[PDB]
Amino acid sequence: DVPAPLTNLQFKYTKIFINNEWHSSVSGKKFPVFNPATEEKLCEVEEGDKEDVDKAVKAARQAFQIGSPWRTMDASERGRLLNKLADLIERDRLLLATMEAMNGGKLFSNAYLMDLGGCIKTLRYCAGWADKIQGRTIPMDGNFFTYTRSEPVGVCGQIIPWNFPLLMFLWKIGPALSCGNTVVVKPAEQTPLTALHMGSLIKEAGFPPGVVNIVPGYGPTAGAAISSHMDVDKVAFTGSTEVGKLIKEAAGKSNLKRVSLELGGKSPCIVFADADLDNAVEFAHQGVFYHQGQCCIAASRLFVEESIYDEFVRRSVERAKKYVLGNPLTPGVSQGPQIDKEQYEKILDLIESGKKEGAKLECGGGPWGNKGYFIQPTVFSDVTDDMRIAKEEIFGPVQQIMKFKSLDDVIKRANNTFYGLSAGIFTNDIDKAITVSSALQSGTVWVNCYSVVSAQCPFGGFKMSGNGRELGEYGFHEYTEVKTVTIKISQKNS
Amino acid sequence: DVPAPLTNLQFKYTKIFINNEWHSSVSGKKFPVFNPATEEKLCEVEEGDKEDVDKAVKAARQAFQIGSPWRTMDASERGRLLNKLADLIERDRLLLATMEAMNGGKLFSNAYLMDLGGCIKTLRYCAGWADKIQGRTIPMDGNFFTYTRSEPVGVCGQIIPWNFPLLMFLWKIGPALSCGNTVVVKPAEQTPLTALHMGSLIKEAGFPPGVVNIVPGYGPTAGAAISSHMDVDKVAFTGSTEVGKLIKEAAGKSNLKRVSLELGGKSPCIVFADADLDNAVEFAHQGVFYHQGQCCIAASRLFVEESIYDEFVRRSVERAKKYVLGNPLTPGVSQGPQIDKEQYEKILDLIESGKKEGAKLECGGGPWGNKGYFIQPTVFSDVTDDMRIAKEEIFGPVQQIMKFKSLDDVIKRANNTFYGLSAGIFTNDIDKAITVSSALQSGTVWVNCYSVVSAQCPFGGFKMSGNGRELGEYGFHEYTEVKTVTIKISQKNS
Amino acid sequence: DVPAPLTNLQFKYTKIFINNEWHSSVSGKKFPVFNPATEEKLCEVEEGDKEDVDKAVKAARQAFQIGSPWRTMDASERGRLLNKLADLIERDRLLLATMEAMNGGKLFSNAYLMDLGGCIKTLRYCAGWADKIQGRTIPMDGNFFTYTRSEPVGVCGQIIPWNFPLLMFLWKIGPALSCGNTVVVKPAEQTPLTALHMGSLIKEAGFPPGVVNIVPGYGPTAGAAISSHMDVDKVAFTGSTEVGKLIKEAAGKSNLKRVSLELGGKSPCIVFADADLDNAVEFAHQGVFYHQGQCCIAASRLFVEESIYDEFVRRSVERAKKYVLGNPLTPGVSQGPQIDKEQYEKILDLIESGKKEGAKLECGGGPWGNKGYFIQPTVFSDVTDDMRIAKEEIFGPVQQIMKFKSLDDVIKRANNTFYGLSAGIFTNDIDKAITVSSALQSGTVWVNCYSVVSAQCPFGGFKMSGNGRELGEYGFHEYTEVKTVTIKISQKNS
Amino acid sequence: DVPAPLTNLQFKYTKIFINNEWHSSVSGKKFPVFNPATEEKLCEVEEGDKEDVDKAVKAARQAFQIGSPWRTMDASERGRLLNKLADLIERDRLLLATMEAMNGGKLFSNAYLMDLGGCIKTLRYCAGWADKIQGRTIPMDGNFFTYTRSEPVGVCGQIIPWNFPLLMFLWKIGPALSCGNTVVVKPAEQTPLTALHMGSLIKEAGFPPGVVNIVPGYGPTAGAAISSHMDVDKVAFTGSTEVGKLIKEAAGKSNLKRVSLELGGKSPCIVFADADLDNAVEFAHQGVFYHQGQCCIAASRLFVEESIYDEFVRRSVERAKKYVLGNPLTPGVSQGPQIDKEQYEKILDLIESGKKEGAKLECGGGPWGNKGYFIQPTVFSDVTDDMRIAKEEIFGPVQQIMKFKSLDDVIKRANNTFYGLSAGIFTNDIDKAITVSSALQSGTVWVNCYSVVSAQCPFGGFKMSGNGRELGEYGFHEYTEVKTVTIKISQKNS
Ligand SMILES: NC(=O)c1ccc[n+]([C@@H]2O[C@H](COP(=O)([O-])OP(=O)(O)OC[C@H]3O[C@@H](n4cnc5c(N)ncnc54)[C@H](O)[C@@H]3O)[C@@H](O)[C@H]2O)c1
Repeated sequence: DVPAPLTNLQFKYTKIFINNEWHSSVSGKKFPVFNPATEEKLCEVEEGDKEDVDKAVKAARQAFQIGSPWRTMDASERGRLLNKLADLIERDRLLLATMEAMNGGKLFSNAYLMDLGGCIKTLRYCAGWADKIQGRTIPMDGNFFTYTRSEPVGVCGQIIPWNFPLLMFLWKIGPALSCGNTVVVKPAEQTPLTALHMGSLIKEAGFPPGVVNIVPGYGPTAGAAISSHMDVDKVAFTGSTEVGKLIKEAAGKSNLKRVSLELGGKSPCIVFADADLDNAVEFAHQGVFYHQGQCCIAASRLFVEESIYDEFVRRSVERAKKYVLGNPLTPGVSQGPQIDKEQYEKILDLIESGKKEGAKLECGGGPWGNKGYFIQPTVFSDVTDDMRIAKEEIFGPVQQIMKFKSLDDVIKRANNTFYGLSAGIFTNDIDKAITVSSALQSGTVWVNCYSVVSAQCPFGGFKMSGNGRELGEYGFHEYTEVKTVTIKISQKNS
Repeated sequence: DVPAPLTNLQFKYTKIFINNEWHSSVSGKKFPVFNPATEEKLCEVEEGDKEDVDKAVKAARQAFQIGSPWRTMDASERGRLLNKLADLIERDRLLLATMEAMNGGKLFSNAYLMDLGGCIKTLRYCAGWADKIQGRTIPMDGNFFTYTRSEPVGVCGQIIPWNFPLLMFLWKIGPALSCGNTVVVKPAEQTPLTALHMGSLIKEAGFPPGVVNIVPGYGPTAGAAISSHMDVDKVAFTGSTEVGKLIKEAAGKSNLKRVSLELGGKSPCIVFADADLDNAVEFAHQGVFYHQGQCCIAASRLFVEESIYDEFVRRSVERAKKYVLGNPLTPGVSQGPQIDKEQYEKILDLIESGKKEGAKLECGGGPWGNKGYFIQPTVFSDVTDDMRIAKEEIFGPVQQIMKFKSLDDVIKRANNTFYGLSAGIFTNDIDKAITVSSALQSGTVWVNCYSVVSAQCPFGGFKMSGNGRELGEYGFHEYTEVKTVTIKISQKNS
Repeated sequence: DVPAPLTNLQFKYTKIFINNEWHSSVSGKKFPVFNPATEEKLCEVEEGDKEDVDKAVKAARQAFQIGSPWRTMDASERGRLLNKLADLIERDRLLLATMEAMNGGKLFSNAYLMDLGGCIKTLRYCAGWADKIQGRTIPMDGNFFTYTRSEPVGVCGQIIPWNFPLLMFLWKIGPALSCGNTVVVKPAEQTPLTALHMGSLIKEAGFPPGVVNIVPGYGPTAGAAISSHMDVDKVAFTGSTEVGKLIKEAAGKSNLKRVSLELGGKSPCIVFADADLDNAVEFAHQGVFYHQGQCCIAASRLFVEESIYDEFVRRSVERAKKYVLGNPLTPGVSQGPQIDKEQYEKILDLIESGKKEGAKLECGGGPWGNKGYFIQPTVFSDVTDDMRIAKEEIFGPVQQIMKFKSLDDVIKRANNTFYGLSAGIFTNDIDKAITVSSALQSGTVWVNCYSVVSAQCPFGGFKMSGNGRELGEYGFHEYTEVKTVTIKISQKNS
Repeated sequence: DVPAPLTNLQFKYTKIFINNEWHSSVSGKKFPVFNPATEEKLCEVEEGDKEDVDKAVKAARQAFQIGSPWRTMDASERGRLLNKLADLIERDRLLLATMEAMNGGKLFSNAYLMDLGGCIKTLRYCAGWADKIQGRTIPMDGNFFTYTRSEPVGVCGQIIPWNFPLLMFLWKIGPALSCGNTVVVKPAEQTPLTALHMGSLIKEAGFPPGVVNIVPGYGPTAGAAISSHMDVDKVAFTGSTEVGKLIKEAAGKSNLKRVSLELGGKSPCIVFADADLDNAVEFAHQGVFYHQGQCCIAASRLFVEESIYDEFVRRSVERAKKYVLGNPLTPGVSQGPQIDKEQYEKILDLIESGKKEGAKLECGGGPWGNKGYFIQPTVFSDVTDDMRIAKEEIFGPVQQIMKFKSLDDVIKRANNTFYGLSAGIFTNDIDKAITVSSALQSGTVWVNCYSVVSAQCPFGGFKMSGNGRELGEYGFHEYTEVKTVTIKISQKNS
């Protein structure tokens, strides 16, 4: 029961957000923001660059000064503000969902129920942690009194992707602000709109100027200025592993700022013969095709045991033929477009390599329509580990299905990749559930389900799928800087 | 009451330690290890390089495989082994202390009571944490059972400095092994001897082969091979901020391995007029001059309030004249040599700059002796913030004394640096103790004391003085990799 | 800036709250509820007894059954409901404050700003903890998978006092519900009104029937039925140590239910000569006289160092003469009446004993008015430890001032009591602040302040001032029951 | 591979242990200690009573004074002492195991490998926690600095049972001492010998006098003096629920001391048709018969699903016939005697009631031998919930086997008891493993195994099976007393 999407939305927030005020780009330049499904320009946004980032950083630095409103404020007041922001997102839910679907080529019903719902739940979760961030009193040797302070890291630059614009935005600012940090968020050049709208909500909630600064623009420009900035204490990034590498290097060549990364993946999904077949097929299906396959945790490597392999493929191909491509804002459409032309052509090149390397094409395998960047739901069987589509992150509606015999070889193959964001295991065996999930080198491992991500759960990947964890209890520790204070006393007592 | 140092020590362990076996360098090359105080060659050690590192990493990777002895072993057994290693250090305390003093130009009584004592205490502390590393069960949304596993990070490459050879060695392997990791330690080319001896103790304690691999050699060679290795999950480094930068970059250009850094500093030591003057002078003195000023936390910026400034200088110069330079193994000597020629000339160049920039030379200010790299205990007053000796880490027996008037300006000046490892505050005012220590941007802040570092306390710096914390409860989290396991269940209950 | 109190308040909720429905007492009996200041009857409330308690317990037991709405509900939804209840208290803030002031003889401005403000803040704090109550995964010996569940304790009977009716009510249900427990609250017979009003707000917020059951009535009847009930898993009590004893015994003679107690006190307040005199006098004043001295943490033993003793007494008597007794609802009145006649006569008898035992009467020392139970702000100097007013909890506007010479004897005297709820220390000496507070046997120790109680802080007393802690992180653990689940697995891995 | 037990053991420690010195009972009286298997007197021990307890408490109080050796000592030194005590138990392992088997009628091989092994592991676990007991720094509202201290509870009286003498002894003193408490242990009158021997080991390890005081004697005398003592801050008890009630009452009538209880049980063991039958039969067998059925967690209610019921009973009767009764010190004997005559006659009366109420006698059902208190391994099938042997704790080699059909009714029946110490679930179904264990009201729930208790796991029961948890992280919090210290500061910063 989702309301009707808005049609005539007029855009209001298109500028750079610094100190709760709207600024034009120092350069004067602007960049176009389009609708993925129709290719028509939604509006133009100020093009932030290095000089715009420098202004944002100084504002964030000033807001983090000892004695400033944001730092003397009660931790509980910090939580109340986050909850108030969630209230404003709840109010503007329809507008944000429509805007999100329009700019991101995202299905509206999902944007309204899933994305916006997660946005609200994440903020409310973060709100609760604010006055619960605690330090320790340590019984060290000698006559001393020692305690620690879980202080904020400081000025946090946060660079986010285009697949879940608003959600990624709140995933970053939620924990950061809950801990007392000041941020400089740089949204993807493809989807800055919902992020900019949040600026007005952040100002309306009552957050002190400089606590949240938003600088729209491109990556090599505004993003790089953040990663290499000498006054940014930490950079949080979510996107391609290729850029993630550049971020960590930039951090090293400059200020040695803390770095947290959430990169892509090539998540394996192992289905054993003793598993519930129906359950496995549906979860494995959604696991790869959700949001036109543009998910970090996409189950791009589906390992199925020989005895149930042929059958599993039949249902997978069957299930993949039940899609209606079109405008994500139009009722009935069950699959929208890819974000842009670059992404669209990347998926086609990979599909083509799959064909050329002997992969068995079951579904689609080509483009669709003449307006927008659509791709037919593609399925490939008899996919081998050495294949290009089995190694590289496609980030498109393309499913890979492999065959396995032994428990040991399938685990080895599942772990043979530089990625390790997530994985799925389907079995009704208690032992395989526990031991196999312990053996897989992935940040999150789902058993008899998939894609289940929650606010109270830490999320991140092993190996090259990222550094650190987000959300949950552990995620909040990534946004604090520990300080040990040791005081000499006459005589200590237990 | 310290025993007499050994004289004829014969060296036994000079090879590369891989899989509990001793290997010659693949290249065949060896490098000389000298005695800082006399300049005479102690012996020669195998020169490890990239090919030697590759062997060590594969051994560490093999020891970390699912089902291997080290990973199936009880966490409690892991602690018992660490305690057994401490027992062996306790037994070989005299040998290790003598060897440490000889190779590092370190005063024997200190090496025996302080360094070796800290070595034992650190291992015993780590031992206790082993079976106490726990995960969580998270009450997430929906019908799911979710729990986390605090798994080891994996293969950890650890690069350590020459100022506290054995202590740095155990500071790294202690937490790592306590958590279940396998390591590849690369000691400083100047001081590999005590580290190599530990190899025999690690094998004798009963640790499975491959758990600890030690590869002596140079930095740009063996060290760089570790930081850029594609199969190393994490690199832990302690040394210069210059190399720290290279480490983080290498980690980015290659595998995106986790990085923890403990770099130098320029620790400010603020003394207010209301402080206990005697206490302040002694702590501030030891804080800069300990181990010939070769400490990461050296209080190289002593800010004293005007009203007590002149008097403080007098006592400081007075105290600095009570030193006997000479062989650290000879009774009566209260100050040994610097590690090598490079370090010695770095200190002289900085002393010289202090003279040329108008700093007031109170003590020494020049070299000493003809055998070894000794330097006279130097003291400078009327030092200004812009001075080279007030900005760069000297790492030599050179003290800087500054003057301050206001509480706000002194805090600003204390924080105006890219460093932030530690700081000291001397005052009898409850409010300044708490508020000023909260305002200083340093990892550890001592009040009415200094240099007090303990095993149960997390240690690391803000800004460019490092990433992450070592030891203590927080330090052990830096050696784990969190995994979230979500299981679909029929119905959840609180 | 507090709004004008309501005058004609008509009462609506006067029945027993069970399963979100209003019930008449099974016996048919009712009991009168009066206004402390005027002695006039506000209304009549159903007199709950054992049979009414049995109905409430069965309702709470049914709401706690596996599979019931309250137990399958998301922990986050549990938090959202608590925040919604706080929203309803915010809305009915004027009504609750007026009603509280009328029924409790409590000053309106305080009831509106302090009591109701604390009510809201406590609920919001509890709300945040709901989905953050986590268990552990334990690396035990052998091949097993072990994790714990922090389950709710179950049916919690909560008996509260009359001095802070609404606040005590939320202090109990907040943590309990946040953790998933079902409760049976039994408010003081003198002040059931605001608690009953909360019933309607609890039903309106959306809490499942049976989660909160409120049974007004007397102590030896309804209260005793709760403490000795065979199906109540835990009893939380706040009141006199005399009844606390009976509660623990009842728990032993019956079901061996968990017991938490927050009893009275005789809180010492030590003022050293080096302390800020003004600060000390004001805090020490409010510490004893707040809410007509009817506070658990009342600083009923003020130890002042000889050198500043005479001067301290002058200001204390001076400050105590600035009060206007009258109706707590009338502007200008700075001191309301005692709760009832029993309490009034208890305070007089103690005041009389103070005079008879040689205590130096500085202020009042007698009753006031003819309508209501008022008492003149009394102050006594030269009070000795053996005096009755220096040993027993007065719970009235009566301050005791003592003299001390040595640091050791004052600590011994401060600890020489069966109480130990709280204490205060006034000094500008860093060492006395830390070491003396460590030496005092009190649950909460304030330094240079007093009466500062917050939601994020655990509160409880040492010795006979109570068992367990309330609020804060530790307080929430008192509302959970740990369960260890050990599963046999083929092979364990770290 | 267990060594031969000792034969001529001469007893040395038979007095009351106070202040590391051996005292005769104030009364002069002594009591005989026998060998359960032969009925011959091993020796005589001083009979401690109230006056002996008063001396022990004063010694423990004196050792806990601020500034005493035990309280100023480093937490790490406290751990080192515990590990040293474990070293001494390791050394005297043969003596303690022999002595334990002789005094407790315990099989020697088990006493040597299981009991003594657990003794050592528990101490080593506790040792590690000592310097890791930490407090918090709380970000409360307003300008204040707040931190907590996890102080020791104080003087802890500990009363232990006769079934696992030495193990219970260390289970109590381990955590207590690790946290800094001083204790007054009162071992069972039937088995004081190994506890008294520990006194010499505690003195030899270097523990300060008064830290551990041991007062042998009877329950209504020495034990009751501890539970009702006015200067004991906490009483820890393990034994019958009947005495547990008296302990909690005594605590209420006197000082309101904290109380922790570990009482008996009637642990249900549910076996579903889909479980591994062999595994289930063996675990369930050891679960009831271990140590002649004298275990708190004995699986005295074995629920087996109808479809596999008859078959399960055959194997259970089969397995129960493979026992050789005799002296626990003699090779080949696989079942020793009950502790004494009282216990022996309690088991017979229950066996008899089983016969009279229609239970189907499969095995034994009567006594054995003429020297000692032996009983034949008894098994009963077709046992109904209303039967006396299905409700009361037998504490003898008697197994009850029931039949069940539905998942819901079996859980209801498993929970229909005032006990709730532990439970066992056998099934290969992932869902039943998780959901059923969540639904059972027992402190510990084993899946596909049983009797697996470890040091790093918290242990305690729901309902009348006890209060609080022992061992593990949570268990150590039961041995601390939280203190909140709030300091007023000029301005707070996050
Ligand atoms: N933080 C500390 O405790 C500490 C310790 C030693 C040195 N320093 C500082 O650094 C200055 C110079 O000392 P240094 O050159 O011996 O220190 P360094 O940082 O070069 O040496 C530390 C360690 O890192 C290795 N290393 C060096 N080059 C490397 C490279 N390219 N890649 C990977 N690893 C490499 C070394 O071989 C050694 O094991 C000093 O004057 C002082 O300021 C600080």
